[PDB]
Amino acid sequence: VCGETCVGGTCNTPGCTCSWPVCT
Repeated sequence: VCGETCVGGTCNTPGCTCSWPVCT
């Protein structure tokens, strides 16, 4: 939904958690 990846264990989108390669 955030269209972001957290492959580095990090998400820029605040209202988004992280599975691994995608910020939920």
